[PDB]
Amino acid sequence: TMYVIKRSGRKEKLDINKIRIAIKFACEGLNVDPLELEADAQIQFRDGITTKEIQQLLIKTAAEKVSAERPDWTYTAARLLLYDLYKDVAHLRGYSLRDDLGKYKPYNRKNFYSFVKEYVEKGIYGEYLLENYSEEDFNKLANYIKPERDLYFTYTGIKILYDRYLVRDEEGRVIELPQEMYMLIAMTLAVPEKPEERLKWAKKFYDVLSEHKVTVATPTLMNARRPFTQLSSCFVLTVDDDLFDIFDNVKKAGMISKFAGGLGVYLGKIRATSGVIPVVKLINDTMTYVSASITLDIWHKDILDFLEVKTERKKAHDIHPAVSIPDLFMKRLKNREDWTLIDPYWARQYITRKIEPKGLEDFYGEEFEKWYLELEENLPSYAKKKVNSFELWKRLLTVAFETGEPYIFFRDEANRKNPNKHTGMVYSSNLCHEIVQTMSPSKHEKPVLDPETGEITYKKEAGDLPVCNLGSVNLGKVHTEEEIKEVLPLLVRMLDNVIEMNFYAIPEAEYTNKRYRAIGIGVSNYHYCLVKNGIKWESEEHLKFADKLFELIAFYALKGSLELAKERGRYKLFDGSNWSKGILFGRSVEEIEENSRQNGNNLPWRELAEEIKKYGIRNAYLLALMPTGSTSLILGATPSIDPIFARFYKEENILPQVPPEVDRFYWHYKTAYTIDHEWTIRAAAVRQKWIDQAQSLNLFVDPQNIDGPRLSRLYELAWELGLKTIYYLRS
Amino acid sequence: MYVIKRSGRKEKLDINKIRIAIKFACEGLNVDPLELEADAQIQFRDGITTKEIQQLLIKTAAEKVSAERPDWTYTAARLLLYDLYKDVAHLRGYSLRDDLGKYKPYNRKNFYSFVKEYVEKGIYGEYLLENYSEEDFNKLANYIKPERDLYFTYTGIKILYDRYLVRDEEGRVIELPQEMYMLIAMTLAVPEKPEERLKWAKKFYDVLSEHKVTVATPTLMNARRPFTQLSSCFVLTVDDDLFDIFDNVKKAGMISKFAGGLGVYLGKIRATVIPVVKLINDTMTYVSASITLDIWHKDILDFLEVKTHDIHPAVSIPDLFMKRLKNREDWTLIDPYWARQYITRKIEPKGLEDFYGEEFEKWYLELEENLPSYAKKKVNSFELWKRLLTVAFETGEPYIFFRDEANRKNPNKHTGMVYSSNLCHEIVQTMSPSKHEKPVLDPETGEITYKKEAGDLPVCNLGSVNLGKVHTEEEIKEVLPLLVRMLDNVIEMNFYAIPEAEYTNKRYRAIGIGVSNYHYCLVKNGIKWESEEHLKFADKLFELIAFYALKGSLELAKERGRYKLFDGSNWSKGILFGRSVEEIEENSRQNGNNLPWRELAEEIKKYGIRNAYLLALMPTGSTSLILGATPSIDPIFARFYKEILPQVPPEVDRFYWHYKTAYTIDHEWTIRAAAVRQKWIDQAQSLNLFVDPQNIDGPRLSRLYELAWELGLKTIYYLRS
Ligand SMILES: Nc1ncnc2c1ncn2[C@@H]1O[C@H](COP(=O)(O)OP(=O)(O)OP(=O)(O)O)[C@@H](O)[C@H]1O
Ligand SMILES: Nc1ncnc2c1ncn2[C@@H]1O[C@H](COP(=O)(O)OP(=O)(O)OP(=O)(O)O)[C@@H](O)[C@H]1O
Ligand SMILES: Nc1ncnc2c1ncn2[C@@H]1O[C@H](COP(=O)(O)OP(=O)(O)OP(=O)(O)O)[C@@H](O)[C@H]1O
Ligand SMILES: Nc1ncnc2c1ncn2[C@@H]1O[C@H](COP(=O)(O)OP(=O)(O)OP(=O)(O)O)[C@@H](O)[C@H]1O
Ligand SMILES: [Mg+2]
Ligand SMILES: [Mg+2]
Repeated sequence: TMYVIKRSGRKEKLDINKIRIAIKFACEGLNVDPLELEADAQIQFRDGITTKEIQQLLIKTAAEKVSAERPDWTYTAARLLLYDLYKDVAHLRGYSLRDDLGKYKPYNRKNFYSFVKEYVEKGIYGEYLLENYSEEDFNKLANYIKPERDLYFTYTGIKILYDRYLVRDEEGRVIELPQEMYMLIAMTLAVPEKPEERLKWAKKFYDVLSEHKVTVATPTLMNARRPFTQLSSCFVLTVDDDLFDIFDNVKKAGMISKFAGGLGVYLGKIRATSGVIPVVKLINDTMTYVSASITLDIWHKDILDFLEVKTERKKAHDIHPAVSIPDLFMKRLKNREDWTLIDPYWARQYITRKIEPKGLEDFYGEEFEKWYLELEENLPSYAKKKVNSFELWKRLLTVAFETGEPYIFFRDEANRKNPNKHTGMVYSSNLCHEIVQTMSPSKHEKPVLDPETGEITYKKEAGDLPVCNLGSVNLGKVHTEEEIKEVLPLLVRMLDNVIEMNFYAIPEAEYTNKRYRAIGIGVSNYHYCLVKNGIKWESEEHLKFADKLFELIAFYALKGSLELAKERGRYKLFDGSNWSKGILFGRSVEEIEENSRQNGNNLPWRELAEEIKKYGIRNAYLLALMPTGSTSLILGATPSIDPIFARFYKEENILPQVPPEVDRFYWHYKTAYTIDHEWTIRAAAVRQKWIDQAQSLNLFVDPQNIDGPRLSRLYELAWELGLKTIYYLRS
Repeated sequence: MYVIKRSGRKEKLDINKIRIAIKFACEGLNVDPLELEADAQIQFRDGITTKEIQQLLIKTAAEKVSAERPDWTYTAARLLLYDLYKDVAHLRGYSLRDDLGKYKPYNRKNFYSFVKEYVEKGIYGEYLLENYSEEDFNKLANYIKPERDLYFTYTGIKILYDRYLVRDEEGRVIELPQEMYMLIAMTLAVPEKPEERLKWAKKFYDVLSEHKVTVATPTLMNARRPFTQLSSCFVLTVDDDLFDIFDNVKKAGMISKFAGGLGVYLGKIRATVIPVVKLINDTMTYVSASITLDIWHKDILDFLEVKTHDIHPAVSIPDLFMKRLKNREDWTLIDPYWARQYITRKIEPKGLEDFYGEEFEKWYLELEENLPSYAKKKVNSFELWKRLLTVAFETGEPYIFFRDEANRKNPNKHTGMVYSSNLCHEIVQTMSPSKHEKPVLDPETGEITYKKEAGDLPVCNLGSVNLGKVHTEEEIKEVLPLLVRMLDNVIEMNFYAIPEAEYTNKRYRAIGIGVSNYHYCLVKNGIKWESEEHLKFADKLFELIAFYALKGSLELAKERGRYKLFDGSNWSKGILFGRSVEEIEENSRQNGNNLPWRELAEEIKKYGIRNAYLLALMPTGSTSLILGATPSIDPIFARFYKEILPQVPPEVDRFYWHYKTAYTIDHEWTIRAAAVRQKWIDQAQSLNLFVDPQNIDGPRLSRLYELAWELGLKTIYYLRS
């Protein structure tokens, strides 16, 4: 007689029937063969095996079977893991998975209040949960949880969630279940709401999260619950040519990278050659000590050395370079003409003495060109350098092809579209290059010593430091007007609540968020949305459909922000904005109304333009298509606006990934490296008409299929059609 | 046939005018004017400029400087001085001739007009016109002694002319050496009571112009100007904390741009520290800093190998390590982070480094067993010791800090402790990190307000005594109190760039007095370096310097008030240089000085002293080249060498063989001599060791370092070869 070791030490006679039951529950409703997995378990059986070992084998074997031809094995693997998690957490919190009548209850509604209370008192959960909810509130919300929504998770979804999202105790054990996580996130985001409305909003937030219609960013997904509510995704720093500010921004970069991430740094003001790259080296070393973008204008004298940072004694391998390019450079490139490099220091002096200093970088477009033409002659030989446009352009694309960097920032279109151009301008984007928000450096005052006490007090006037508060819409489940009309206003509300509940580590961050209340709404499952609507990627139908879809998203994004303004008040800096003059996405309402008719949406854009002029909007910025990374893997969605990499592939920590309904739509899905990205860019240009910020546009090129002069044509077309950024260039 | 003059023009060559220039320059000096006259005949060419002729006489005279004919240096110096006088006279629009037609290099009448004009151009500071009347300037202008320019060697005046004499916007020298000294004295006299000011300006001018003392390089080139940067060095203490680490990185960058002499202690930082070392290095390059680490720190192996590139490593060594090295025993490396937690939870955290000596050993023995395997690392003492001396022999670094003797001798041990020294390793002053508070945003305005509680950040305010001219009790009794007063005035007139610097200087009022011409002082007193007579003479001399240093600080306390943190110090309990007055009184009798040490101990207990620290033998560098002195307490490198800057010891011809060069000396004597001096020095000494690869081996080099520790030295500096 063969034996098996159980959780409670002990020893029990092998029962083949109990393994059959576990497999049957896990395969229920799913297009798989339970007999196949039963056979594999017979082969994997060994006398004295632990019940824990048996469960780990069924999970792994099921995950090994995931394919483009049988994708449902992922759901079988996920459930087998879920059934193991339920048992672990039940034993840790001291309840049973059986009720009075002996039915299976993975979730314990009675335990919810006791559980959260205990781990609030251990410093794992934040105090604001007990302060803003009564025992009856907890009990009411515990009974609202829908345990059947755990059946929405792919194996990689729950595996990623289990590995670094589900909260753990001091000894590193998982304590909360997926639906408990979602409810606690909803409860955290509902705190800023009026006490008589709080439970009503917590239920709506829980619904839209648990049903996988929207997701909040990774920071919010793992911190909204905890004492330290770090909910911010990225920061954008502006550095003045000044020992004090340079070392101040180096400090912020170090503080940011320890606690948060997504750092972007503009060094275009810094003096030309110590120079600028010692400052780049200085930021690099703080990065290593504890994922940051550094931006430089393409006319900066040190640009040649800056492009070579990631590829002779002056390199930096922990930073991501980016290049701010004006229209004039692109105009020069057409006729293969020459390009004059300049030093900001001598450029600043000249302009400042020709009129609170003003450099060249403090102008864009029509004005910038006037100053540049005058500066490229009337400056002395020591503050200039002559180079060929095509020679520079060619070397950039060569580095881009080998390293993937640098990222591009088309500063002229970015600035003339900035709807808050009345409060300043924008010198760079963030790391992922979706953000376009007004920015400026902090100003310092001389410190003061009190000899009696020994305390020193220094003061600084806060500058505009864009924080990004991010979420995304699952286009798999939200693509109709009815679905968009419900969901977008709810996501706008959640992200405005994120700003109120965020723990601010940098004071300038708090100052900027309170004045602007900027948010970034993106999308996932874009490619799946096209395929199930029978739309080919490389077609006129793609461009026409993208136009129609992103019009709806923009309309109900503004509608949502308007309602918050009526209810909470407009953002402080609304008066003077493009919004306040009835200019939406840098276009007249007559232009939009004509676009609305061609799209077959026929939305009331004029009536909305009038209500925004009267009541304002709650948020200074709204839409930015960010790279969606871990949040789409949890949703089982295709990433952002990217075309899929493959119909099936893996990763390592095994994370097998298939697009939604890949078996049903096999050939309707076309992989990234097989697509002519002239279409990708035309499609992005159509979307850009309804996006106030930018898009993290990747380009996927095959060395065999693409050459030097064709790669140039893509980048040139991006500029021509009015894109503000380009992100990674993969191969 | 013809020569071009300053005023364009053309004049018939006159061989007599070159003879006169050479005669004035050789007057009273042991040289051959005919030799230099012959060389000038060879160097003559038709259409040569008078300027070119003068540059040739200067260079030729400098080329003749040797150990057998040193007076050529004075001939070269004077020929340069006569050129400087002409240049400055033409720039300020006066003549070198008076009413009767006598030679007047200095224009007493022009002094007020000159300084007034260049104050109004932003070259000289406003405090000069604010604290002195036209009659004051005129009185001090008439006190100047132009004959004191005859005290300069060629390298002395050449260094002074190149780096120190103030220049206008077009880069031309405007002030003469004696004008520089008077303007320095006038700047240091500003803090004095208006009815006493001129009296102190004349005394400061006298002691500077007569080359009896010098102030540090910063004071020598800035005391005169609007930006009075008079500080020589700073010592930073860094807490294991993002905010403080980046705060100290900012200070290091601010300090190195404007000042220098930086020292940084990183012994508190968490074990894998070198990313922080790399971070300090990059700020240094962006715009000469020491970094110190305890020898028990887990990252010490990687830290020793940093220089095998813009930083100078140093190692804090406790007694226990040296005790282990005797029996060739093992040495347990530790991480401060886990060491701090253990000690802190066993009772504002308290780490291992926050203890010394008797207490430190108790904690270390307990930490070396009861800690887990991940927070430890076992290594052999002799294996580590040997690798340190190997790097020291190849690179010259690391410098050494014997922290136990340093801390038990700290006379201000009641306000904290000392983790490291400065760059040059003469400084031993109480130090601590600044403590940070959470910033505050006013949403209505844009303004953020940050608070931090200032920590003890030692600034060093430095000068030195010329032992060539000040070695008797009568000379020391006059000069030392005057130098103490000048350095206390330096603290009042210093422009503070870092607020913690201002806070520390005002609380402690620490000063550092060193020496130059030590080797010359021994030789002219007929004392052999490698002898018992050296040890006996050093004892006697440094007793006198210490006694009249304390006397000087006492007088200032009676007059200006004791330093804020006096009460609780070793000074206030009558413990001088970590010894009882009965011990000192016995030492005073053996030295044949018989000084009233008990009476002084009592007066210090009653009235206090003005300065928290007094004595530190710093490397004397540029200031001794100006004085023509042998550097600090070092034995001379050579009887003659170049840097063209030809350098000879004083009276090298007269004392040729009595002078013994550095690489020929058994430095067992150097260390014994330093140990005797250390009994009368409250801080430390920048002790260099000069070893010949052929004459010394591995085990003998170890014996020197071991003996330094045994005899109670607090630091060792460069190891040259
Ligand atoms: N006697 C058995 N023979 C075969 N498989 C078994 C046996 N007992 C448990 N298993 C299997 O072990 C896996 C893990 O189940 P489970 O986590 O409930 O372990 P357990 O040891 O039965 O724990 P507990 O007694 O706490 O419920 C399941 O797939 C189950 O079918
Ligand atoms: N109704 C159900 N639906 C899905 N999974 C279930 C259900 N009932 C139990 N499970 C899961 O099946 C596994 C076995 O649980 P169960 O308590 O039945 O243990 P067993 O090993 O089958 O029996 P026993 O513990 O009595 O020896 C666990 O992972 C559990 O979460
Ligand atoms: N006619 C001359 N023949 C030879 N040497 C001369 C003659 N005139 C000047 N010198 C030499 O030139 C050197 C520099 O002299 P000085 O600085 O006085 O220059 P200068 O041209 O005479 O200027 P000034 O006339 O303004 O005094 C001296 O060594 C001096 O002997
Ligand atoms: N009494 C003196 N003692 C020392 N140096 C002197 C003396 N008189 C002049 N000199 C210096 O010697 C040089 C002589 O310059 P000065 O103009 O006096 O005469 P010169 O150049 O020989 O001839 P001339 O007067 O025709 O120009 C100058 O460098 C001057 O500073
Ligand atoms: Mg069981
Ligand atoms: Mg002349």
